[PDB]
Amino acid sequence: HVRFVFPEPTADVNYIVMLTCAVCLVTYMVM
Amino acid sequence: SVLRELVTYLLFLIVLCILTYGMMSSNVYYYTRMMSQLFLDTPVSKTEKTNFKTLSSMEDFWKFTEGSLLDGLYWKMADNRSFIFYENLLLGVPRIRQLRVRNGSCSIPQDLRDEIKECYDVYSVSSEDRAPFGPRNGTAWIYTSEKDLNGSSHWGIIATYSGAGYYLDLSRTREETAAQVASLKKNVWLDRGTRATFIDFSVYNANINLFCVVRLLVEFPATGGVIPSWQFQPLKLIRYVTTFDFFLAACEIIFCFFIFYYVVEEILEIRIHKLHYFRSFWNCLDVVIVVLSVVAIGINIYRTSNVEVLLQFLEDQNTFPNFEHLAYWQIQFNNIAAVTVFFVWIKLFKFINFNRTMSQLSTTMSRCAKDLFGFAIMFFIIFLAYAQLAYLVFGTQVDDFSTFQECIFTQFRIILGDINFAEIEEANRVLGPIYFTTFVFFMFFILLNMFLAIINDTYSEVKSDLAQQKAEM
Ligand SMILES: *[C@@H]1O[C@H](CO)[C@@H](O)[C@H](O)[C@H]1NC(C)=O
Ligand SMILES: *[C@@H]1O[C@H](CO)[C@@H](O)[C@H](O)[C@H]1NC(C)=O
Ligand SMILES: *[C@@H]1O[C@H](CO)[C@@H](O)[C@H](O)[C@H]1NC(C)=O
Ligand SMILES: [Ca+2]
Repeated sequence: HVRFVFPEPTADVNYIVMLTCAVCLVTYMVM
Repeated sequence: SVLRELVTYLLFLIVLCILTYGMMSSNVYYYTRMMSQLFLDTPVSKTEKTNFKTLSSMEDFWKFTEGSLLDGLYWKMADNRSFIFYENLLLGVPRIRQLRVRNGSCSIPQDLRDEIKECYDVYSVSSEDRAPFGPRNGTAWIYTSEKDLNGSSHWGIIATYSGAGYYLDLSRTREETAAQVASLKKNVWLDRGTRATFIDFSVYNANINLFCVVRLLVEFPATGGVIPSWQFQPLKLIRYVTTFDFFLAACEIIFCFFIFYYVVEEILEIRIHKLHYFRSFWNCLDVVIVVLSVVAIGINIYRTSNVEVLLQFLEDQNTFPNFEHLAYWQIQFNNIAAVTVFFVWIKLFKFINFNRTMSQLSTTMSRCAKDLFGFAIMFFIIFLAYAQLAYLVFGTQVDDFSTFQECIFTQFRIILGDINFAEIEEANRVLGPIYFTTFVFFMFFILLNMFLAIINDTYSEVKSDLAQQKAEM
């Protein structure tokens, strides 16, 4: 097979992804 | 002409003030305080010192239920109604609900699966129980969906709870409700899987035509403990009873006409004249004002147009009147209207330039805003740097730094001098006093004075330019 199974079955949040994308965007905004 | 827009703005301000005076009626604060003190401050029984505000366990909840709650709800005068202060009529019957989670919705480590036989997760929609339990006969032991119950989410303190669960509608008499809650307590209703409990009811008070909707919530976190919270909201659903109500309706119509005039005046100008239009800061204030006003008008129209819950309750009065959505939208409307009033009053600065002193001060503020922003960036960076340190170091022991926004609020309260050192000091013998003293010194001795330096420099420069241009030409 199917390969796109529906994500988001819960409400908890992962901070690793948000932090790393925030850093990767701030560095571009300053560069 | 300036005079025309000035006079129309004053008329708009007058009608706004009339609306605010009308909505903020005679002392509803005393209504709310009497209800709050009756249900939140009385001890659960004649021999304990615990009230609803200081619940600490699940047995205290049962003591409160078959106890102070029934004492406050039912007042003695064929199945006669109940007047709470001999004035407030209890509408229909109260309702009690719980939200639960599922056993086995957790992950026990394999090396501990011999002295731990059950783990219940924290509350979440994808983990709530939906199966019958106990003496599965009535509605208190059978799951009911959110659509069959006419519910909605709540946003409590720990999580946001759905509008489903296991519910009971209580009775109109003390004896029957006492029997029902005794039966609920006997066949255990609240167990380790319980996550939240709600109690809901309403009163009328015909003296001043004003309903009151009462909701009491108790949250049971997965880590143990009890967290209580409450909500008393007054409403007006039968508006047109007196002449003052008709006057208020006329004023509301006038407000709608004024908003239409302002938006059409805005669109007549934005069309071709000055396509940029955004380098003024007064146009931004005007557009935000009209956006807030139209949002408030839309909310009011959507909220007062349907009162079908009240009409359905008036058919038979032995049922539960569901007024939660009306209270929610009343709170939303109040917030929107308060912010709109604040901004309308701020907009008055556009017209106070009648002499050479008002213009001087306005020019000073306008020329100072840019570098005030420039330094406020640094000020906020340092503020948040202190806040995150406080959150990480004291956030697990002090209850004043338990959440990040609470850290921000505590740091703002420290500036006013409203600090309690008796708990922060022993949270960390080192790095506790250091944080406090460095924060105080670098906030009052350094960062408060750079604002002064900047403002003082720009004001002096403005005066020097205005006095050198003048008397020399
Ligand atoms: C909960 O589930 C576990 C296994 O998943 C079982 O051993 C235990 O008896 C259950 N407890 C209850 C109260 O259902
Ligand atoms: C459940 O409801 C039925 C309805 O008749 C009643 O007879 C029964 O006693 C109830 N169960 C308990 C434990 O009271
Ligand atoms: C939900 O509203 C409908 C509409 O009248 C009503 O018939 C029904 O009884 C309500 N749900 C409950 C659980 O009372
Ligand atoms: Ca304008």
